[PDB]
Amino acid sequence: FPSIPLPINGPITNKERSLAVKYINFGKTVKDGPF
Amino acid sequence: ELDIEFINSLLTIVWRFISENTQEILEFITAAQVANVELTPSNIRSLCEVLVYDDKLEKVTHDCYRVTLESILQMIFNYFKMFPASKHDKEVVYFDEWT
Amino acid sequence: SLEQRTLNPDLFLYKELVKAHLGERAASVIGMLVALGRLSVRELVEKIDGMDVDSVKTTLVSLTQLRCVKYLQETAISGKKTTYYYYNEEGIHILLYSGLIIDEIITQMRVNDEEEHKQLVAEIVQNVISLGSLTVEDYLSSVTSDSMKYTISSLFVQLCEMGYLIQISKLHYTPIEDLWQFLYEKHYKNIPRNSPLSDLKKRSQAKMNAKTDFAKIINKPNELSQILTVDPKTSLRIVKPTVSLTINLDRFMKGRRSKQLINLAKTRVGSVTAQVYKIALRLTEQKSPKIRDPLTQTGLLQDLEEAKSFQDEAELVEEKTPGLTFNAIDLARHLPSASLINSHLKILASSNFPFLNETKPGVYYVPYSKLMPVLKSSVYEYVIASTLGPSAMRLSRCIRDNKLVSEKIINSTALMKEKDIRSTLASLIRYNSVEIQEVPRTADRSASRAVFLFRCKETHSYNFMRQNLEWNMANLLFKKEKLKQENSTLLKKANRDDLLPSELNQLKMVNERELNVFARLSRLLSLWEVFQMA
Repeated sequence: FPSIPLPINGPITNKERSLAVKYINFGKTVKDGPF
Repeated sequence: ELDIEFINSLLTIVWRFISENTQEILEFITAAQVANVELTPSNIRSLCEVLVYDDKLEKVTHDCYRVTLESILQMIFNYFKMFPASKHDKEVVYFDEWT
Repeated sequence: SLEQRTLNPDLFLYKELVKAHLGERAASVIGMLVALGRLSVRELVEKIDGMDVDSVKTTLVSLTQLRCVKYLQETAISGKKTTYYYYNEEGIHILLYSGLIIDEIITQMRVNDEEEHKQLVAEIVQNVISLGSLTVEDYLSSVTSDSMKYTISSLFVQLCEMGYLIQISKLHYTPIEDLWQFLYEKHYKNIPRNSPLSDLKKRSQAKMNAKTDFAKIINKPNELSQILTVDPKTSLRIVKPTVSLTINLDRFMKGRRSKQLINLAKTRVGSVTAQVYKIALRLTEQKSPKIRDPLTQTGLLQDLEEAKSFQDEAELVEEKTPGLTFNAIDLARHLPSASLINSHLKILASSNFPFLNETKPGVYYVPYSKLMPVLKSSVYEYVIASTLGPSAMRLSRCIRDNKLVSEKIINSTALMKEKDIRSTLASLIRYNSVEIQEVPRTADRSASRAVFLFRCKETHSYNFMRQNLEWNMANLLFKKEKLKQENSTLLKKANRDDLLPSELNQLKMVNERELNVFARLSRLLSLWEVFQMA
C-alpha cells in the first residue's frame, strides 16, 4: 500500500549466509541456557 | 540557454571528452557540427556546474576538471543490478509510511 | 500496521532486543529506565506491577551479568546508601552486532589457514559474553581437561593483545558523567582556601587537573602493562589467569569504521589502488583515534572557548601520533616496489577527498577529523539518488554549495524545466533535506506577500535520518518474533527431538524468508552506523 521501497532488496549471498546462522544459535545459547 | 530541452545532448558529449582525459571545451564544441549558434565561456561554465551537481566530473584547482569515475557505474553504492522482489513479499523495507 | 508506525522512538528498538533473545520479564523493566531516566529499586517496584521486589533483583541480575545496565551509588548525610541504576547503551549494542563479531575475528586474524580452531574461535565470542563476564578459569575447567589447552591458552594472547579484550572494571560498568563529578570534586578539595586571587581561574584549577585525570583513568583499563604474566616455566608469555574480561566495542567500532572508509575508495578508484589502500588501512587499526570522543560526551561543550579545545588538541594528537604516520616504505613487504608504493599513493593526494592528502614530506598518514564529515555528506546524497529520483541529487548539491538559494537562481544555477522541480522539491520538505526561510515584506508576515528562501541545514537532515533507520531496524525485528508466534507447535517439536512428511514443508518456507531478514538488516545496519561518528 505504501510506495518507494529502499534499494536493499537482494537474495542472500553465501558470504553472509553463514553470517546469518551465527544469529540463530546465539539466542539458542542464551534462551535455552540460564535465562 | 534556450528554455526548451536538448541541453542534455550537449551535456552527454562533453562528459565523454573528459572521461578519456575550461578553454579546451570551446573548440571541441565548435567541432563535430553541433547545432549551436552562440558559444561563450559563460555558458560552458554554466553547462559544467550541472555535471558537478550530478557528480559526473570533478572540479580541481578552480579551473581544471577531472572525472569522478561515474562511467564505471554507468557502464554499498551499487544502485543498479539490485532488483527488488516486490511480489508476494510482505517483509520489504519502505522509505515512506513513517512520516 | 499504523499502530506501530506512530508511537515508537528508539525505545521500541531498545525494549525488543531483550524481548528477542532473553526471558520476557526483563523487557518490561528495560523500558522503564529508558522512559523515566534514572531510578533505584525503592521506586522501581512502584512503577512496574507484576514483579516482586526480590523478583526485580532476580530479574536485574540477568542484565547485570550481560552488562546491559550501569549503576551509581550515592549516599546521603541523613539517609542510607542509595544505588541509582542507569542504562547501558553500548552493552545492548553487543546484542545488535552479535553475529558481526564472528565475521570480524576471521577477516582480521589472517595469519592462520585451515586451522582446527575455526569452529572454536567462532565459539569463544559466544563463550566470552553469552555467559556475561568471563575469566580464564571458566574455559580450562570445561569438559576438555587438556586437549592441548596450552596451545589454546596461548592462542588468546594473540587474540587479546590485538585489542578489544580489555579487562573489565568499574569504569566499564559505570557511565561517563557520574565518574567525572566526584573526581572533579576530588581535585577541588585538593585546592583549599588561602588563594583568593583569580578565583574564577581557581575554579578552573581543578578543571585543568580533571582533564589530565580523565585521560589517565580512561587509559588504566587500556594500559596493557598488567594484563600479562611472564611465566618462567612451561611457557614464554601468558595473560594473567585471574583477569575477568569481556569484549571491547571500541576497537570493533573503529574497525567497523575502517571497513566503511574503503567502500568509498572502491567507488572513487578502481580495483588496483583499492587493494593498495586496503593493506595500509589495516596497520593503523589497532591504534586509531577514538570514534565516540569521550571528551565531548557531557561537559563544557556549551562554551566555544572550551568547545574549540576538543578538536584543537585532538587534531594535534592525530597529527603528532607516532603509531600511524607510516613511511610508505614498509608497505611493499606487507603486500603479497617503492616507486609503485609512491606512485599508487600519488592518486590519494590528487583527489579532493582528504585521505592521504596532507602530510610531512617523506611520511604519510590519513587524517580523521576532516574526513568523516565528507563521508556522511557523500552517502546520503547517494541514498537520495537511490530510493528517489536523481533530479533531487542535482537539487541537493545545488542548494549545498549555493548558500541561501532563491527560486529564480535555482533555474539559473540548475537547468531543468519548471513543472518537474515542483514534483521533486516538495518531497524534500517532507523529508527535511531542504528548509524554508521567509522575508517579511509586508506587515504581520503575510503568507501571500512573501517569497521563500532555502537552506541545507546539515544537522536537522541527519537527525531525521537516524530515527528513520532506528525504527526501520526494529520494524524488521518486529516481523521476526511475530513469525515465531504462529507455527510454534512444531518449532517446539523441532526442539524436543534433538516426522510428518507434509508438515516439514511449513518449516522451510518460514525459515528461508527469515534468512532474508538478517541479510537485509546487515545491509541496513551498515548504512545507519555511518552516522554515529559524532
